[PDB]
Amino acid sequence: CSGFSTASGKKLNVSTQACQKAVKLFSG
Amino acid sequence: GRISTGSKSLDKLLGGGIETQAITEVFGEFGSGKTQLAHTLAVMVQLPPEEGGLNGSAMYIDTENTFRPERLREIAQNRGLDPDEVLDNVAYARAFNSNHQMQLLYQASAMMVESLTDRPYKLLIVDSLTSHFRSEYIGRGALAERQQKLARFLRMLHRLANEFDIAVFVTNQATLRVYLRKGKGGKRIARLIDAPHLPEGEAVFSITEKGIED
Ligand SMILES: Nc1ncnc2c1ncn2[C@@H]1O[C@H](COP(=O)(O)OP(=O)(O)O)[C@@H](O)[C@H]1O
Ligand SMILES: *CCc1cc(CC*)nc(N)n1
Ligand SMILES: [Mg+2]
Repeated sequence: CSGFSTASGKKLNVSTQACQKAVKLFSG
Repeated sequence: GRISTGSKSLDKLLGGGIETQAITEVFGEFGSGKTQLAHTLAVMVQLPPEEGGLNGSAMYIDTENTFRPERLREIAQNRGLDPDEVLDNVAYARAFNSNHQMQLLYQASAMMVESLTDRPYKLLIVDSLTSHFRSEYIGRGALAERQQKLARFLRMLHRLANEFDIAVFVTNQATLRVYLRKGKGGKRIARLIDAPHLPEGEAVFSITEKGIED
């Protein structure tokens, strides 16, 4: 999982469920 | 909404700055200021509208390993802003290939829905839109797949710009195309491309300790 971090260095996480919801809403 | 570039001259050419619900594409040769303009916008979007911003957060997808948090700190300090706060309002991700670049848009969309807070995302930067496509299709430039993948990426960017009311800013070595170049004496010049009914002239800008400015 290589995703986003704040520019200050703090990893920003997206849950597997939130990820799936975004793919569902925007993949089709 | 419009985000100031930091330069009053370039803002005037752009009708006030880069627009939300739109993709602004800046193209130009290496060293023309594309990445420096992206870094400046990532700070400007955080300001109130009276100061050129949209009270928002910025998202930065880097495909060329040229994102510099220390540059955001310098731009913030030289504009009178708290550097630690500015860095906390910029989410950044390196994309190592074209598949990863597209995957990061799904993660971006999840972060955008969650931020819809007193500082929602208002800017998404892709620096650069085409570097990975160009490297992955060397010797295979005629393949339709390259254009089809880029078309899918742009379609997703337009969807994000409209759904979240965010300005999308992309670099290339497009609701609005801007060409950056160097003229006599290292003068940096911007002009609009294939933009009928929009200013046909050029705008001079500078790159300083404040980022982009007149
Ligand atoms: N911190 C800085 N202060 C002032 N000028 C800078 C700074 N960082 C980079 N520059 C200038 O920015 C220019 C490169 O711009 P850049 O956005 O990297 O171009 P491009 O992305 O189009 O290749 C160079 O002239 C460089 O000296
Ligand atoms: C772990 C990073 C990531 C993000 C996405 C979209 C939410 N998909 C995948 N497979 N991995
Ligand atoms: Mg660059």
